[PDB]
Amino acid sequence: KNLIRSVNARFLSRSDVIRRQWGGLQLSLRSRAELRKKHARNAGVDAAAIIQ
Amino acid sequence: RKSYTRPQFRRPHTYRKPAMAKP
Amino acid sequence: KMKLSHKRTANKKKSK
Amino acid sequence: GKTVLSCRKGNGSVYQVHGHKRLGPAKLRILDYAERHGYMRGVVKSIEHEAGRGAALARVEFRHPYKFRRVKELMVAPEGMFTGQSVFCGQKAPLAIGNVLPLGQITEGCIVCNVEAKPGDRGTLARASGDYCIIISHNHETGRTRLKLPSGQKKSVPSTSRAMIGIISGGGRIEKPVLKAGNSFYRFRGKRNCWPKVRGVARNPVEHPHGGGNHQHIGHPSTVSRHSPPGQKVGLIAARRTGRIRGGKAVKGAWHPE
Amino acid sequence: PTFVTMQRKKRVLQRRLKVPPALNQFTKVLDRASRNEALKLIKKYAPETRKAR
RNA sequence: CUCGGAACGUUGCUUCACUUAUCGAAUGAAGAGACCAAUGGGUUUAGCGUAGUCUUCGGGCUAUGCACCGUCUAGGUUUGGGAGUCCCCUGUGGGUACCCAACCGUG
Ligand SMILES: [Mg+2]
Ligand SMILES: [Mg+2]
Ligand SMILES: [Mg+2]
Ligand SMILES: [Mg+2]
Ligand SMILES: [Mg+2]
Ligand SMILES: [Mg+2]
Ligand SMILES: [Mg+2]
Ligand SMILES: [Mg+2]
Ligand SMILES: [Mg+2]
Ligand SMILES: [Mg+2]
Ligand code: NA
Repeated sequence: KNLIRSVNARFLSRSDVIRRQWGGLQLSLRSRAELRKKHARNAGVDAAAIIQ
Repeated sequence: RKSYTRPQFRRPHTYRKPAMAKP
Repeated sequence: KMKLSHKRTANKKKSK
Repeated sequence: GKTVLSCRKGNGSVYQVHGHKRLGPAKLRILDYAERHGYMRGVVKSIEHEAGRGAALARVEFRHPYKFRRVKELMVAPEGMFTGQSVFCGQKAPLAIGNVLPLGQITEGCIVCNVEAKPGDRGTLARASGDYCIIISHNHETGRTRLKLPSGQKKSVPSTSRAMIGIISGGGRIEKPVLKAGNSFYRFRGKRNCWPKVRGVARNPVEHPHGGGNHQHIGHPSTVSRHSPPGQKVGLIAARRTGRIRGGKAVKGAWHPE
Repeated sequence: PTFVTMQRKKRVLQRRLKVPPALNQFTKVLDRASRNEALKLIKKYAPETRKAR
């Protein structure tokens, strides 16, 4: 009975989420690092275009 | 994992039972 | 390198 | 009809390179870790001549970066290379004739040779005797370097691609008249079976489009289409123009607006 | 070896591409503690062997 | 018959950015990237919250915070601290002049 309750929490009661959730689209560590570095380089290159 | 000091993989040597002399 | 280290330490004691 | 000579050569057979007595391909050393970060210092041990090549070749001895042994690379020697000269190859190599440096490290306006078209290709441009490339400019945003190739065309390459400082040795070879068919015979002995040359109009029509006729003549225009099949594509292939050039030689080759 | 390279590259291609929910649901497994409890119950009620039968 | 807009759902093309298909090189596939830290990952070492929104009432989902994954350095510059010149004879031999922190730098 406890096992049934536990597995229902993860799988049965979450049916709507499980039916809709797409997976994948995960970047590599090197790709994630490259994106982070690029954002840091171009961090504040647009401060002069802000009216405020 | 092991450590490989060579740039290409080569077949490891495994145990080889010798053939028996047939009648 | 040793000359720079001694000068840095001498400046430290001089400033303090 | 029969197969044209230009098509027959594609089969290989007796028209292949006379590679015997050649010392081997000439190249820069492998773009390894030492080149990408520091430098490798070698010594020029010998300057040697290879049949079929006008440029002199240099044997350069390096230590093996990972093993207790020597490497003994073989490169196209620039003009001025001498035995006992120290050759520096790497990111930190100084700007001097004979050294191999990444293009991004070389100042604009410098004269280079043994240029890598692709990083790590070990030298594919400006290799024939007396030839060189000129560094036009560097573009750090895209990491490219613009070069003037010996033919006059401008080409952009990655800045990590290497080049050798100087011009290829043995320049001025084509300035001396041959004066004899025999000298051409010896010239082509080390290259391939492509000499002497028989004109197409002197052949029979069975073996060449220009053959035959009661007068030695091409009876059709000699400018042929780019799309002509082999055997028909002889003469002036896809010529944009003909006749004596006057008022300036334009740069030949395909048009690359980039 | 080729089989080594392919089995690693297979995992990469499975993570880089877009996985539909039917296949993606199998990557969202039960937690470790509940998994151990479930397998303990399964082991307790394991089928009889050839000998015991 | 002619134009103006949503904001939803889908798309005929197309700019830019990307990388895993694919293609080109090079290498004895010999040193990639990060540690310098997200617009990342994580309930199978991640956890703690909060606010909405669902729940088969077990717990999720969406956001948003905090923490974990998560670690070090040559060299350059400046900030604190402690703690050990001598034999043989002017010359000779042996040896001591450090540690940590901050910024740049990136192996
Ligand atoms: Mg051949
Ligand atoms: Mg002739
Ligand atoms: Mg005849
Ligand atoms: Mg004909
Ligand atoms: Mg004719
Ligand atoms: Mg004539
Ligand atoms: Mg004629
Ligand atoms: Mg490799
Ligand atoms: Mg690196
Ligand atoms: Mg840092
Ligand atoms: Na005529």
